[PDB]
Amino acid sequence: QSVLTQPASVSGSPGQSITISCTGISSDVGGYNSVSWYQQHPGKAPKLMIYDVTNRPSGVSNRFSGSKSGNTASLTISGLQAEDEADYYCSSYTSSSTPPYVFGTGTKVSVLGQPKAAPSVTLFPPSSEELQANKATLVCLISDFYPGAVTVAWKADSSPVKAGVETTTPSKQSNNKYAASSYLSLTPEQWKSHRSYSCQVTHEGSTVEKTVAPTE
Amino acid sequence: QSVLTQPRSVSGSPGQSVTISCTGTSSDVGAYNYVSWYQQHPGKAPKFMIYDVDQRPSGVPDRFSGSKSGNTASLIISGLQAEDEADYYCSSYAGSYIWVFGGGTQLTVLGQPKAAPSVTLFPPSSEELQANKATLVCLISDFYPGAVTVAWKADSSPVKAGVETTTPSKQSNNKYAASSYLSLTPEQWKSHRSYSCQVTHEGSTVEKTVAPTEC
Amino acid sequence: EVQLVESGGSVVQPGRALRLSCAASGITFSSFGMYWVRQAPGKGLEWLGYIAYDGSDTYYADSVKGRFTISRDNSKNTLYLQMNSLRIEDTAVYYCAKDYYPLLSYYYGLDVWGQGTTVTVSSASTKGPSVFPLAPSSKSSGGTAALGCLVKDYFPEPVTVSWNSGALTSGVHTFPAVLQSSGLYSLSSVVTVPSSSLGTQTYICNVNHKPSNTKVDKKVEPKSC
Amino acid sequence: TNLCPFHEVFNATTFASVYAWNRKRISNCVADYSVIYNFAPFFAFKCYGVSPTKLNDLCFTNVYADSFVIRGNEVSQIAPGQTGNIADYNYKLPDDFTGCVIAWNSNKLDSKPSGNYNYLYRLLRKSKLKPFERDISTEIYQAGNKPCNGVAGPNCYSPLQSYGFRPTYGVGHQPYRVVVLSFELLHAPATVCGPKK
Amino acid sequence: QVRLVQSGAEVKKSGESLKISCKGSGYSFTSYWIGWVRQMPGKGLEWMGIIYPGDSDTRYSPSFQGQVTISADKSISTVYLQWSSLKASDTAMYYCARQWSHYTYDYYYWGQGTLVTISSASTKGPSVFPLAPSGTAALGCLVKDYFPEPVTVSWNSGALTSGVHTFPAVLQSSGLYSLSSVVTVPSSSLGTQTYICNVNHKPSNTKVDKKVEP
Ligand SMILES: *[C@@H]1O[C@H](CO)[C@@H](O)[C@H](O)[C@H]1NC(C)=O
Ligand SMILES: [Cl-]
Ligand code: NI
Repeated sequence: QSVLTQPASVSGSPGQSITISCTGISSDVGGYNSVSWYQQHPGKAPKLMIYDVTNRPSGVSNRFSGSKSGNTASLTISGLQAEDEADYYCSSYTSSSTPPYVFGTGTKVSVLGQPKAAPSVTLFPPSSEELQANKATLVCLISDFYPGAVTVAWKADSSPVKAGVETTTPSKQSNNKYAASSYLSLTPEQWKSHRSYSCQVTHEGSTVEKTVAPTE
Repeated sequence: QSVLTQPRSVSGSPGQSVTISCTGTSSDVGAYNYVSWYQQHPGKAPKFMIYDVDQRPSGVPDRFSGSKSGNTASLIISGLQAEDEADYYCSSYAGSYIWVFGGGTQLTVLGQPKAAPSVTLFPPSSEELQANKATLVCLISDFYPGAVTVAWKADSSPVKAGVETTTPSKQSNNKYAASSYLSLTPEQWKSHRSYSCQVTHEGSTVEKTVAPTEC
Repeated sequence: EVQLVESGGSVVQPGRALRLSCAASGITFSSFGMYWVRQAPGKGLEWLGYIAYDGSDTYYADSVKGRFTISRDNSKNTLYLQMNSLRIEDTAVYYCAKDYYPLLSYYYGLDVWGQGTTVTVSSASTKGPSVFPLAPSSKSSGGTAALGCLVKDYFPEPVTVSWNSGALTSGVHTFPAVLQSSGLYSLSSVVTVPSSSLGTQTYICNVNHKPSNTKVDKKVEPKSC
Repeated sequence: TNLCPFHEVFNATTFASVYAWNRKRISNCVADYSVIYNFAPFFAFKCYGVSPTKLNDLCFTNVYADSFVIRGNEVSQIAPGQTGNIADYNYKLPDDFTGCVIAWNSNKLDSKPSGNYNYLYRLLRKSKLKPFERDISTEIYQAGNKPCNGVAGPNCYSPLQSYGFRPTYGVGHQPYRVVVLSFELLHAPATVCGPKK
Repeated sequence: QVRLVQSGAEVKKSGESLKISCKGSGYSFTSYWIGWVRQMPGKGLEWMGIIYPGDSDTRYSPSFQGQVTISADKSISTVYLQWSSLKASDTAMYYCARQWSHYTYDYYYWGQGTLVTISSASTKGPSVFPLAPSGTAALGCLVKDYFPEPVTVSWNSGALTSGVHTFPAVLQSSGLYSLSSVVTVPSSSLGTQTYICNVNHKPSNTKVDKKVEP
C-alpha cells in the first residue's frame, strides 16, 4: 500500500500554467494499469479529468493535460481560471496490486485574486482555570493570510505531535483575507513533561511559528 | 433434465471389446463435452472412470476410452477383463451447473460355462392355508449367466397379477439364483387344476408344476 | 486418502424430515466442492446437488429442489443434507462424494465416495415375519431334495436366516427380499440335502428380525403326499 | 494511410495459450477489417452490439484484439452469457460485450503428430474469471498438510493441462485460433474509424 | 445512462450499526466491479474496496480489511456498505463509483455520495476560559464543548467591537463545538482597562462573563 504524494497546495494567477506532481506510482507490466486525475469542488462528487495518464473525457477543457515520467505523474493546468479552484487527486490503478486502486494525498489549487499575504499567528497558553479543571487546550489562532490554504503542524520540544489536534477550514474575514484556528488538547502532565510547545503554520512555502512555555 | 438413455445390459468375453451408449438431448449430452462415466460393483460405491468424453482420471486402466456423436456418448472397453463386470453409469452436464446420470448398463463378463437352472416349485404350505393365505414359491438356482425370465401359468393360462420376482443373485458357488412368488387366495389356488412356473434361460425353458389335489 | 462417511439414514414416515451427515477425514474437505447422489434399491444413480468448497454456491436437481437443503461446516469437515417433505420415492442409499479437483472445478467428476447411508421412507409399521415351511418333495428320489422356509410380510429390512442354528451351511441360499405392494418385505431360504436324510435329520430355519424383536424357528417336515 | 496493424494479431506466427491469452491495443489508426480474409482461412464470426456490414462506417474510442487457441468444441464458450471450463477459468466475455469473435481452424499449424503440448488451459480456480481477467499463475494448489514444493502429487494439484492437439482428431478437438475484437465507445474523441469514414 | 444512486444522509450514535446502499441502473449490473470511497470532513479520498455483484467477490483495501463489510444483492442491482459498531472516526462522505468500461479502469461514474454523521449529539453549554496577554497586546476567551452552534460573544457588553475577531468554531470528533474570540488592544491600557467577554448560548440557556487579566 504505497502513498501517492502530492503537494498540499499550489497557487497561480489567472492565465498562468501550474503543475501538480504525484510521486510514488508503480505498475505491473504483466497486468492492467492506469493513472487518473480527479477534480473535486466543495459539496460535489469527484470528476475524472485525465484518464489513462494523458487522455481527457469529452467536455473536459484541453487546458488540462497529464503526463508521467518514471514513478511521477503530473497534471498541468494552463490558462488557469477561477473555476479551476478545487481539490485535485491523482490516482493509480494496478490490477494485481493490494490495494489495486490508490488515491493521492490531494492538492488544493488556489486561483489568486489578490497579493499573497502571510498569516499572523497567536499562540495562547492553557488557562489556569482550565489547568485547575485538569484539562488543557492550546489555542493557535491564524489570521490575515491569502490565499486561504494553510498547513498546521504542532511540535513539542521539536518533536511532532499528531494526536489531539483539531483544525478548522479557512474562513473569509471582513478584510477578505482568511483565518483559521487550531486546538491541541492535552493532559496537564503532558503539558509539564515537555520544555516548550510550538504551533507551526506553513503558507505558500513559508513557515510562521509561535512558542508557549510553562513558566509565566 | 430427463435421465440419459443407456442399454439395460451388455456382455462380452475376456479379451474382447464392449461398448455402452449414452443418449441424451441437445441440451445435455449434445451441448457439452462434459460427459463422465462411473463403474459400480455389487454393494460398492461408484468409481470415477471417464471424464471429458475420453479422458481417464488417475489410476483408471487405459482399456477404457470414449467417443461422442451428437446427443450420444460412448464408453469403449478394450481388452475386457473379469474385474470389468459391473454396472456402468454415464453422466452429463445439463447446463446451469446441473448434472444428470444415465440409467445404468449391467455389464457381464462371461466367466464360466453355461449352466441351466434347477427349478423347484413349492405349493402353499398347509400352515399358510390354515392362515387362509396361499403363496406359490418358485426357487431357481445354479444357472449361468445370471439372467432369467419367469412366467406363471394357472392351468395353462398366463398369470401376471400377484407375481413378485427377484433379480438374480450370486450364490456361493458363483452361479446365480432367483426367486419368484405367486400370491393367491386359497379359493384361487383351489379353483385351478394346476399352476406352473416357467423359467426361460438362454433361450431354453424349464418348467415345474404343482396341483392342489396332487398334494 | 480422504475417507467419507455418511450417517443418519433411518426409517422415516412420509411427510417428515431427516438430516444426513457426511464426515471427511483429514483436512482436505475445505478445498473441495462436495456432492450428494442417491440410488434407490435396484435402480440407477441420481445426482442430487452440490455445494462449493467455500459455500459460494449451491445447486440442486429439480427432483429435490425446494425440499432438500445442502449445507457444509468446514470447521467440522462435515457435509449435510436436510431432507424435508419425504416421499416413498426418496427411499434410497445416499452417497456423498467429493470433486476430482479442488476449488471451483465442476466439469470433470466425483472421484471419492462414501459407502452410503440407507434411508427408507414408508408408512409401514414395524412387523415381524410370518414363517412358513417349504416341505421337501415326496418324490425327492433324485439324489438330493430341496426344502426351505418362506419368510413373509416383515418390515423393515433386514432379516437373517440360519439353518439348524448355524450347523447347516452347505447347500444354503437365502434370497434377497421383495418389497410387496403392501409395503412389507418377504424372502425365502432354501437348502439342498440328501434325500436319504429326510425323516431322520431335523431341519429348522432360524429367522431373526431384530427391528421387531422377533425370532422364529420353523421346523420343516417331509410331506406324506 | 495509417492502417490498424491487424496483421500483427491475425498473422502472428504463434498464438498464446488461452490461459495466458494475448491482448493487442488498437488506437489512432484506420481499421480496414477486410484484411482478416487474407490471414484467417475459412474463418467464422459472431458480432454483438455491432452489425458487421457497417463496421467500415463506425468509429470507436479504442479497439482491443485478444487472441489465443482453444479446441473447436469450445468456441461457443467465447460468447456473452456463456459458462463452461473456458469461460469460467480461462477467458470470460461480459454479458454486455460489444464486439466480434472470429475463429478459424488452425489444425495445419497447431497440431503435431505426437500432440502439441505447448497450448494449455486452466482446470480449476478459486473463483470464476471476471470479464477480460487474465490468470497466468502456475502455482500447484496445496490441499493437504504436506507442502508441494512445485511438485504435483498427493493433495498437490497442477492448475493447467495441455490440449495435446493431434491431426487425427475430429474438428471439435482440433485447434482453433480465436481473435476477439472489442469495440470500446467512451464519451471521448474516437481514435479508430473505418476507411469509409 | 450509467447511474449510481446512493441512499440518503445518516445521523447515527456511536456504537450503532449502519447499512448504506448504492443502486446501479442503465447497464449490466453483474458485469462490473463497484468501488467504495471514504472522505472524512476536510480530508482526501480513500479507496475502501470493490465488489463484483455477479458473484460477490470482494477486495478490501488493507486499511479497511475487517473494518467494514461490502456486500451485494444483485437481484435489485444494489451494493452496500455496513458497519456493526460505528465509531466517531467513521464520520465521512461515502461514495460508490464504477470504472468507465471493461477496458478503461479509471473511475468515470460516481454516485452522489452518502453523508454519515456519528455524533454524541446532546444539548450542552460551553465552558469559558480566559486567555491572558503576554505597542499592541492580544487577549481573548476560549469557548469549549458546546452543542449546537451558535455561541454569541460580546466584549464589555458590546462596547468594545473595534479589534475583536471571533473565530468560526471547530467541529470536534465528539460532535461538540469549540471556538475562541480575541481582541487586540493598546498595550498602554493593559492594567488600566478591564476586559470581560460575554458568551451567550441560547439553546442551553447559559450566559457567562469571564474576566481577562495577566
Ligand atoms: C504471415 O507471416 C508469414 C511469416 O511472417 C509470411 O510468410 C506470410 O506471407 C504472412 N501472410 C500474409 C502476409 O498474408
Ligand atoms: Cl383361472
Ligand atoms: Ni445349490
